[PDB]
Amino acid sequence: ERRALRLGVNGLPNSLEPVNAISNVGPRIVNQIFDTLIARDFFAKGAPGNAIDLVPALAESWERIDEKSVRFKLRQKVMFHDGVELTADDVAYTFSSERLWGPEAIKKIPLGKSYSLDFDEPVVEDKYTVTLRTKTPSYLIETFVASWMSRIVPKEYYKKLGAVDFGNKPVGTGPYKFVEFVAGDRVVLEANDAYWGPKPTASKITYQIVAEPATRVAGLISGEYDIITTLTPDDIQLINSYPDLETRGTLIENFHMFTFNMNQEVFKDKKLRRALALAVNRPIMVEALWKKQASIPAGFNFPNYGETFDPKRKAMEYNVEEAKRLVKESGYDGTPITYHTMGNYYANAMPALMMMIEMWKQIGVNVVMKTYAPGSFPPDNQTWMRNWSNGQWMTDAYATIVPEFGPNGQVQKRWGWKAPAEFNELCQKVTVLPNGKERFDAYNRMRDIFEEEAPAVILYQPYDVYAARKDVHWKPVSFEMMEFRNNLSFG
Ligand SMILES: *O[C@@H]1[C@@H](CO)O[C@@](CO)(O[C@H]2O[C@H](CO)[C@@H](O)[C@H](O)[C@H]2O)[C@H]1O
Ligand SMILES: *OP(=O)(O)O[C@@H]1[C@@H](O)[C@@H](O)CO[C@@H]1O
Repeated sequence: ERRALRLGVNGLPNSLEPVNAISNVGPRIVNQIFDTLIARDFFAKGAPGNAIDLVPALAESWERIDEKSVRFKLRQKVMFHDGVELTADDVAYTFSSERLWGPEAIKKIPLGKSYSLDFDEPVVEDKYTVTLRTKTPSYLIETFVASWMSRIVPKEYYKKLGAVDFGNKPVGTGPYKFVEFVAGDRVVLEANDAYWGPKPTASKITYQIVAEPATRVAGLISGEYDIITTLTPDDIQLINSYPDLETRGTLIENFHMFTFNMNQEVFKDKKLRRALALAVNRPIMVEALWKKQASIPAGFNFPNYGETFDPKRKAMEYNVEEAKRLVKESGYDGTPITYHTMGNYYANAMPALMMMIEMWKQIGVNVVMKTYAPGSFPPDNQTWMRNWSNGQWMTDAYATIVPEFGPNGQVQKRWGWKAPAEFNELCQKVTVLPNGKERFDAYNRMRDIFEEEAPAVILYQPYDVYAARKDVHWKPVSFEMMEFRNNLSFG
């Protein structure tokens, strides 16, 4: 039989419902269970896992009709794992008001509306033809449909179970099907030999949580795991000393950050947020912890934005004396401020925090670490500072500044950021404008306001480091996922 793949992972999602699984740890599992209409081919034209090319997947072809609609022709006789044939009805349900973006969808997918485009209801023309559309102009439908928002779920099965139970017993069209989920311990998938695309090359995949990275490394060295995730560049020398192991790393389209609970009195105003931001010496963290491999962006601005990336933008500010003055002007009294982290779910989370605590002591702010267990996120009102990350999930600047930090987003609605009205007006403008000078300048003004307000502080794009047995052939992609289609072989 084919070899079973054993992965030692940093964490596991709380649900395998594909939108609710959006996180650093969910896509590497839900990418196997499900498919999208259009897939990003990271290896197109020989690229080393960072190509942006969009290719047919569950849609054999597609055509943009106008500024707000795209018609998809579906591949025929594709089956879900439970035997049901994929049709336009499943695709329409996936992108419906009911399941995803309407007010009724909040109880199934809490972030569905905030992360979605301004969709109108899909139009089904026939069993294999469906149009996705927006109420207002959107040139983002194709990048949205290739993203992690857009894995296709089975309508009747999903409605029968509901989103919570579906998340514990998922059914998709992908190359691996669900076996078991032991919350906070493992996920096991098995080969779907009825798959429509490249046939699965592992017989089974096990995602085993190993929360401590030292234990994870020891497990690779002992022969317990084939691939391990979420290492730091500081682990590269030891792993690569073993002739039968190696590291495989890449910059990913994600940024690490810290952010604030702006419902808390000390963070309602921008002054102390800005003071903490101005004291972070990012290049010294990149040198000390990342062996130079992480990348520090010029604001909320990344190359994968394409036409809305600004390569002439100045670096984010670093000014210890201005930071000291802001601490004084804020009235901060020396009381300790907590910073919550789920151990090293993020690579270098605790080492980075320890360095930042020292940087903050030098401006007169006392920050203390508080840890929380995998899957035990604290009550919001017990949090002040916390770490987070955002995957830059479109080939456009809309994500993640608008979905996360916009007026309909969680940073304003849940976490209390009182954004300037100008910022929210610009979010609405960029959503509907085509690319050009106006949209480009609007994102730059949004970036400036973001730095002025500091609702979050961007640290860097991580250099994502995996380690693997040399006899397990698999290349990383420039995103917070693992791809095995035509990218997994043994021997
Ligand atoms: O970025 C993660 C975000 C995603 O919603 O929530 C956090 C908060 O700790 O993680 C939680 O959700 C993911 C996905 O279900 C789980 O894997 C974590 O264990 C859980 O804490 C962010 O890390
Ligand atoms: O795993 P985590 O950083 O919490 O996941 C984020 C998610 O919360 C959203 O911001 C999109 O980017 C990541 O997956």
